[PDB]
Formats: sequence, C-alpha cells, structure tokens
Amino acid sequence: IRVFAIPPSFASIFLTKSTKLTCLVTDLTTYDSVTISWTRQNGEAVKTHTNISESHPNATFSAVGEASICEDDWNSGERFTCTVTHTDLPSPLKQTISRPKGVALHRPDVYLLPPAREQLNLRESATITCLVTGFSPADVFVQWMQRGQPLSPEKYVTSAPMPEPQAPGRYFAHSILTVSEEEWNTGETYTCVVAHEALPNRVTERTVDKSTGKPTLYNVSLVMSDTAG
Amino acid sequence: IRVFAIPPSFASIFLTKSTKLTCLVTDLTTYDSVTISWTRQNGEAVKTHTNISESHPNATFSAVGEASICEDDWNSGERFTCTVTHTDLPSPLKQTISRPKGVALHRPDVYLLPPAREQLNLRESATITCLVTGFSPADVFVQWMQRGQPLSPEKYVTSAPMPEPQAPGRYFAHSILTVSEEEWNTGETYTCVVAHEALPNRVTERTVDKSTGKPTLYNVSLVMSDTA
Amino acid sequence: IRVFAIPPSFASIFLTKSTKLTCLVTDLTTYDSVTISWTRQNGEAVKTHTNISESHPNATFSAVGEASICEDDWNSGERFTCTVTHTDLPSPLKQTISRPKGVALHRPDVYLLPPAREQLNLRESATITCLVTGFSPADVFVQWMQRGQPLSPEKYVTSAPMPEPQAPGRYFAHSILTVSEEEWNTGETYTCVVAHEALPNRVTERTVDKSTGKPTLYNVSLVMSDTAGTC
Amino acid sequence: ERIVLVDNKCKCARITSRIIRSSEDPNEDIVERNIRIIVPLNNRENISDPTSPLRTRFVYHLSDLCKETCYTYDRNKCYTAVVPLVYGGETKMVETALTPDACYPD
Amino acid sequence: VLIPPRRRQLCFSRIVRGPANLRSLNEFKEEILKGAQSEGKFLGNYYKEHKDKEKALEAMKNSFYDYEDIIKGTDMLTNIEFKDIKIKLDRLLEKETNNTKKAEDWWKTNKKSIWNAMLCGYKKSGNKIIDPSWCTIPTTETPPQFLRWIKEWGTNVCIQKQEHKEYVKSCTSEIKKYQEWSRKRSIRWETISKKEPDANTYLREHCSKCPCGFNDMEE
Ligand SMILES: *[C@@H]1O[C@H](CO)[C@@H](O[C@@H]2O[C@H](CO)[C@@H](O)[C@H](O)[C@H]2NC(C)=O)[C@H](O)[C@H]1NC(C)=O
Ligand SMILES: *[C@@H]1O[C@H](CO)[C@@H](O)[C@H](O)[C@H]1NC(C)=O
Ligand SMILES: *[C@@H]1O[C@H](CO)[C@@H](O)[C@H](O)[C@H]1NC(C)=O
Ligand SMILES: *[C@@H]1O[C@H](CO)[C@@H](O)[C@H](O)[C@H]1NC(C)=O
Repeated sequence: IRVFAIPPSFASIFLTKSTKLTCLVTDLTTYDSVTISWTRQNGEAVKTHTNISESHPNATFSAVGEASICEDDWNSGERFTCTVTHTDLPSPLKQTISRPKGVALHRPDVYLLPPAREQLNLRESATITCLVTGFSPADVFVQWMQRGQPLSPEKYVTSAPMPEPQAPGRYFAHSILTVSEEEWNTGETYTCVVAHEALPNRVTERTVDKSTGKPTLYNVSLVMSDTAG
Repeated sequence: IRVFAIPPSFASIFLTKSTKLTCLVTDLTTYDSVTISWTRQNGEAVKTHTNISESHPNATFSAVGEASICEDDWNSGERFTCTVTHTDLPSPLKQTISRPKGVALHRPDVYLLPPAREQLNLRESATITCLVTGFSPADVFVQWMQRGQPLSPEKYVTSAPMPEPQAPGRYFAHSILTVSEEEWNTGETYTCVVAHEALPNRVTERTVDKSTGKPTLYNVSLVMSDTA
Repeated sequence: IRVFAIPPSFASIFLTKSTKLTCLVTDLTTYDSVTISWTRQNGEAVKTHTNISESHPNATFSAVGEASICEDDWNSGERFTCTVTHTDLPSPLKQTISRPKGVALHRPDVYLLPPAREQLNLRESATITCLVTGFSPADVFVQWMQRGQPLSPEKYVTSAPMPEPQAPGRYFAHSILTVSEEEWNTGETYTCVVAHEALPNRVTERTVDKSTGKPTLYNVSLVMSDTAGTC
Repeated sequence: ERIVLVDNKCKCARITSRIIRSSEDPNEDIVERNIRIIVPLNNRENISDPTSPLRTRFVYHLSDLCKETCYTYDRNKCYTAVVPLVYGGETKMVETALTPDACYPD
Repeated sequence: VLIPPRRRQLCFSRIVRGPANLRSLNEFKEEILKGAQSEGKFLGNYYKEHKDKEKALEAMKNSFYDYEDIIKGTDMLTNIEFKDIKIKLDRLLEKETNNTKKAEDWWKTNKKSIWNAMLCGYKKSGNKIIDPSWCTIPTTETPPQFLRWIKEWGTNVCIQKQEHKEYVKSCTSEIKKYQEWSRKRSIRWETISKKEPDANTYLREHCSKCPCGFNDMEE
C-alpha cells in the first residue's frame, strides 16, 4: 500500500552516468503485472518500467518503477511525482521528490594519507586512506583507481559522510584501500577519484606512491683526516 | 544554398556543461515557411527552438534552434537532422549530427612535465607543460587549475590534437602554461585537467608542484687533504 | 585543383644556402599548360618554374615552381607573385608572398625536458620533449639526435609555432621524441637542435640523458688536495 | 683587503688569502685562505662535448690551478662543437652554441 | 586597462602570495605586510641614481595605494592579487576573530594604514632622508586616487610618456617610433569613458608633472 520514492543519489547519477528514478512499494499484496509510473511537472509519460521484482515469500510485493531522464531537468529543480495505479491499491498515492535546494556548495578537500610505517612492518596489508573533508552537501562518491583502471569495490570501503566538528554545514568522509605491502613497496598509482557537486569539474584525484614525499636524503660523507698539518 | 550542421564537440559540451545543438545555413537567403526540427530515427522532433538568426548579407545565417539532450543519448548516434523546407528548394535538406562508432576509444595518458631546471636557473619565468598522449578521438579539452580555481584560457595555449606517427590510432596534444619564477618557487600546485571522451571518468588530473621533481638522494663526499 | 605558394623556410635558407619558392598545384588533370613566372615587386620576374615533377603515385598533375633569389633581397622586403595559367583553373591567380616587415629578433631559448617519472614507470615507452620558447620570427627548425646520429624524421614530431601568452611578439614551439624506456634506462644521450635566425651562429643544441633530466640521485665525489697551496 | 690569489674559471676557485686583524691587539693577526669553489653538479665530463658522461668526481688539487680537465664554462670563452644537420638528406656541418648567452657576435 | 609594472614592483612575501593561509593576523599578516620592507628597492637599486630623488618616493606612493587596493578590490585579475586568496587570507582571519572587523571596514589600510610606509626600505638601502612634505604620501591620505583606474594611468605619463617626449626633444623614424603609445591611448580612453569629461583634463589639472607631456602624439 504505502509507497517509497527514491531520489537519485550523487553516486547513482555518477556511477552509471545516468539518472535512475526508482519507485518501490512495500506492504503490497502480490499480484501479476503491477503498474507503477512517475510524473513530471508537465506530466509527460514515462519510459515503460521494467525489472520489476518478483513476488517475495513474505506476501509483500515490491513494484519498482525506473525511468531514465536527462540530468538537466532534475538539476534545474523540476520536481517528479510517483503515482501507483493498481486494483489492489485502494486509491492512487502521490509522492513528490525533487533535488534538495538551499544548501551552500563547498569544494571537497581530498587529502590522501599513505599507510603508517607501523602497518608496513606487519607485512600483511597496507591501508591507503583517502580523506575527503570539508564538503557540503553530504553526498560524495569516492572511487579508487590503479594505473588508470578502477579497482574493485571489494578492496576499498567508503565510510558514509558525517558532519565535521569545526563547521556545521561541512562534512567529511573516508575511503580505505587495503593493499598488500608488496603491492605498495613497488611504486603504484592508487589514485583516489572523488566526485562531488561543488568541484569545478565534479571530480578530483590524488595519487600516492612510495616515492610521494620521501624528503631528500643527504649523505654527506666527508673524510677530513687526510690533513696532517 | 547548403546547410552546414555544427555538432558541438566534446570541448564545447564540457565547457558549456550542456549539449547545445546548432546547424547553420550557408549561402542561402531567408525565405518564408522556414522549418527547423531536430529529427532522430524515432521521429520525436518535439524540441523547443529559440533565438532564430536573421538574414546575413552574405546569405549565411544560422536559423539556430537549440535543444538539450543527454550526452549518452547522442553518443548512441541519434543522428539529429534539422529539416529545412525552403521555397527555392522544395526538397527538404537533411544534416545528420552523430558520433561515428568506428572511431576507437583510447584513454589519454596525460603527463605533466615540470619546468626545465634551465628555466628556473635563469630566473625569469617557468613554463609548465602538460603532455596528453594516447587518445584516439581528436576531441581533447585541457584546463589548467591553480590552487583549485580554473585559470583563464589566455594564460595557456593548448596545441591542437595532431597525429602521432608512432601510434597510428592515437593522437597527442600539449598545453604549455607559463608563470613567473617568483610564482612557481612560491610552491603553488598547478593541476592539468584533461577532459576526454574515452576516459573512464571523462576527466583526469595531474599535479605539478615546486617539489614534484627533486633529487631524492644527495650523495656528496668531501675529501680534503694537505699534500698532493 | 589547389595551388599554394610556400614562403621560404629558413631550413632551406641556411642549410642549403639558397632560397627556393614552391608554388605547387595538385589534384588537377594533366594538361601541361602551366606557365609559372615568379614576378617580383618590380616588373622583372626573377625566375620561372623549373624541374616539374608530375610523377606521383596518384598520377595527378603536379607542377612545382622555383625562384633562386638573394637572401639579402629577401630581407629587403621584396614580394614575389606566382601565376598559374592552367586551363583547369577558371582564371589565372597570383600568389604574392612577402617577407614580414618589422619582425623583432629574439633568441630561441631551447629547453629539453625528460620523460615524466610516472611515464618511465609505465615501462612501455618514454617521450622526450624539446621545448623552444620565446623566439621571433615565428619560423623555426628543429631536429633530433642520439650520440651524434640524427634520428628519422618520423620518430620526432614537432608542433607549429603558436603565440607566447605573456609576450605577444614571441612564439613557442614543441617537439617530442619517443623511445623505449630501455633506451632511456641505458642512459643514451638525446640532443635537440634549433636552427633560427636570432641565435649567434643560427644553431644551438642541448642534450639530456638518464643522469641529468631531473635525476633522483646526485653522486658526487668532491675531493680537494693541498688545501694550503701558498703562492 | 682580499687578495684574490686564483680565479681559475674551469675549476672554479676563488682562493683569497685575506688578512684579518685579530681583535684590538695586533701581533696575533690570523691569515685565512678562502677557497670558494662552485662545483657545477650538472656539467658533462668533456664539457665541450655534450654527449660525454656526467661529472661524478671533481678533483680540485689547488697546486695545479695556483700555477686541462675543464669543468665550468667561462663567461667570456665560447665552448662549442660541430653538429650534423639533415634537411633533405644533406648532412651539413655547422657550429653550435652551447652557451648562447655569452656568444653573441662581439 | 593597461597594467603598469605593478605586477613585479609589488614584492609581497611568499606566505601571502602563496597558497598557504596565515595563522594569525596580529602576528603574520602583521609581520608579512611589513615583511614587504623589500618594497624599498626603488631607491635601493633602481631609482638610486636613474631619476631624481623625489620620483623614487613618488613610485612608493603608487605602490602604497596599490597595496591598499590589493587588500580590497583592485583590478589585476590574478589568483595571487585579485580574484585571489590573499584578499581571502584577510577575510578568513578576521572572520575567524568573530567578525571583529571587515577587511574593508577596518584594517583596510586605514586602521593601520601607516605600516612603515615603506620608508624603512627606502632608508634601508637608499639611506636618503625623507622630507617632511614627502613623508605624508607614503603614509595615509584621504584621497584614494580612484580605484587604480586613473592612478596607474596617472603613472603612465609620469614616466612612460614624458621620458619618450624628452628623448624626442633630444633617427626620425625612431622618433616616429614613439606613436604606438598614441594608438594605445585609444583603448584606455574608451576605458575611462565608462566627473571630468575625458582623461586629458585629468592629466592637465589633477596631475602635476603631466602638463609637461604632450597631450597627443599624432605622429
Ligand atoms: C673532448 O675533449 C677534448 C680535449 O680534452 C676536445 O677535443 C678537441 O677539441 C678541440 C677544441 O676546439 C677541437 O678542435 C677538436 O676537434 C676536438 N677533438 C676532436 C677529435 O674533434 C674536446 O673538448 C672534446 N672533444 C669533442 C669531439 O668534443
Ligand atoms: C651513504 O654514504 C655512505 C658513505 O659515503 C655509503 O656507504 C652508502 O652506500 C650511502 N648510501 C646511499 C647512497 O644510499
Ligand atoms: C654514494 O657515495 C659514496 C662515496 O662518495 C659511494 O661509495 C657510493 O657508491 C654512492 N652511492 C650511490 C648510490 O651513488
Ligand atoms: C658514484 O661515485 C663513486 C665515487 O666516485 C663511484 O665509485 C661509483 O661508481 C659512482 N656510482 C654511480 C652509479 O655513478
């Protein structure tokens, strides 16, 4: 009966390069061919929704309705409303969702910290934590790339955004790429791709190698005793 | 009497942030019953059109009707054509704009070479150079950002994408940026944003700093004697 | 059917010690009706087309003009016009080429950059770029060498001059050579030459190897003997 | 007060045997020989030949320069070598300018 | 707008001009703006004997007002001087102090306009005594000389035109090679066209050394 409206998150729009508007339903009796649809400000017809979930064993059906839209309409503030039409439903239900507005844009600061020297001595793994701090709103898509190729999401785990103590609006995040020390002693890129609305081009990178840092190591080795007077 | 379609290149799409489609009429004067409509294979030419250009003494006007469409939909090759019906030429003219699928997609390997130490020693000005290599489509767009803020296109000059003889299917392009030595020694970090179609994220960055290329190991050994 | 008059490249001015003008027409049918005369600013025409080379794989007509003129005469600013009377052209056309007036002379500072550390880490190829900065006039000529052996023209590719953003009068040019990282790791020296008017003897060269292009390590064995050395 | 004993420009050295008066009382005045050397750190082995190896060793026996394996280009002198050039298959020799700044025709 | 050599004659310290922010305004921007005692190389190195003593100090007056407008809205369009963060370095630190005073409210080269007035740098190398009448321009005066649009213009004729004038009064093609400043007068005339009618009257009556200069070259 009750319906859930899912606005596309920054990860969804960015990861798939397309805007997915899914409308799932919960607490709905199972029945074949459940019809769901979105509606825009002009009420134009949506793309025929597909990939509808099957009838769950718990006698609750989830009718997911996805429509592909151009990013310009959603980023212009135009609002969408999901409508549910079914015999089981007592009457249609309308839920309107739009891009939240009024939040001040702030550029993330992507600082990338190399693994602690202590962790290397354990010889088991190395954590290359990418620190995305000082960004608003609380919607960032942190991704890791090695040698220009994206790394599997299994290796890196990204903490959800959380408020930053110093300022109210600001937030921060993390992303830790566990890699064996052998993969890190040999110089490897390990770029931290950070995608966020406030950035000039919606992306930022920070490369880390064993070479990055490494202050100049002077080795003055002077023999002076050759002088005898 | 022909209409020349202008497919906004990847550089224009990235700079303007939106796909603004324009087809320009050449060597033709304005006539009644002028028609413009972006027609795809499906035929849903329902786009809005605004700011129609007026007749040009050289018979070259745009009659431009701008529209907003997804990047990916255009990448699918919708082949938009602005149908024009003119009194002198009863047959409508078609001008397709689309991405040829034959062209490969090789990601640029953008490299940022700091200024030669021979420039810094002379101590007048340092010319940072960004080297973009290995991209098959000739639609690179390079921006320079200093301290996280874009720099005006005046400060740097991006060489047009030229063929790479050593790689038949890849082109290369460079974009030098010159700053005062007192500014480069300050420690400012210049980031060479390179925007390209083939990139997995459509954008790549390389950072050059005062200390990007430094001798990691100084090995001096003074040997002072008293006799020969 | 396109004919373009090529201004005299300084490479021909200096290395061949002569001035040659080539107003060549291509993509046209072979009728052998070309009458090319390089008329000067004055009424007299210095020279006509010589050594016509029609032979080409495409079998299309190709007539090349020539004009042996004094270098000082070129520097005086006299203009020369090439006229083509081939029936393919609807009407004869004259292509006037003149030496630019008031061009400043500025030295072409040549800076040779090594391949980026990250590029060498790719272990596939290494690109060495020879940068020519702050030169006027825009014309410039660049070649490459390795231990005294000039490389093939295809291996090194150069860029056309473009304006220098800070100095509108000056220009800059960009030449890049690629080699296997093993060749670079071997330490083989690569030398870039720039032939341009502003230089004292019109040619300057700079070289780079693995040990001098932003090297990681400075291996010094500084030794001093007989410190007193009274005299 | 400096007496510049040597100013050899190849093996850059500026030995100055300047006398320094000691405090307010003379008769213990100290004499000092300031051997100021500027090692180039980047010049090639055969400095006139750019294709030669890099100087990883710099001998500064002060006896010899008081009274040659040149290291640093002198300001006045021009160091140069012939170079091969190819334009259309012709290999023409021509003089180079390894120090263009000080080699203007004068 | 024709930027004079204010690009270089401004010798800000590395900290303000660089990306690094400043810790405390009371101690670092404090000590760094004075840290530009290096704004005393006019008579120290260049104007030591090139020109009369007064002009060297006049050039400092130009830098001071330039310095003042860097702190608040100059017209350089550069990430280190205008549209820059150094102006934000000020706003950031004062805002950190509970918005105690806007950079354009106080500390606008008004509350502490005096600084050293660069005279220490003048005295550091030139070692020339400043006349009492000469000592009030390197420090604050009520006139701001109008947002640099007509002061940097003020400086153009003070040297860049009058010295070519006296060269002409001192080959004729080289003398006639001083008319390219006449075309460059047109675009800046358009700029000022955006009080007095045009720029000429400003030189005639606002300025002192300007009337010596010829109003128009015109070959
Ligand atoms: C290597 O060093 C030697 C001296 O130790 C030099 O060789 C000659 O230098 C003179 C100086 O003008 C030239 O005229 C000769 O042509 C050089 N020798 C040869 C065989 O060409 C020079 O400094 C270095 N050699 C070269 C070839 O550059
Ligand atoms: C440091 O210098 C010592 C003595 O000069 C030498 O034995 C050692 O190998 C050097 N270490 C380096 C260059 O890493
Ligand atoms: C460092 O210098 C010492 C003595 O100068 C030498 O024995 C050693 O091989 C050098 N090490 C490297 C890595 O160059
Ligand atoms: C470094 O210098 C030392 C002393 O001259 C020498 O023995 C050694 O072979 C050098 N090593 C390299 C790699 O240049």
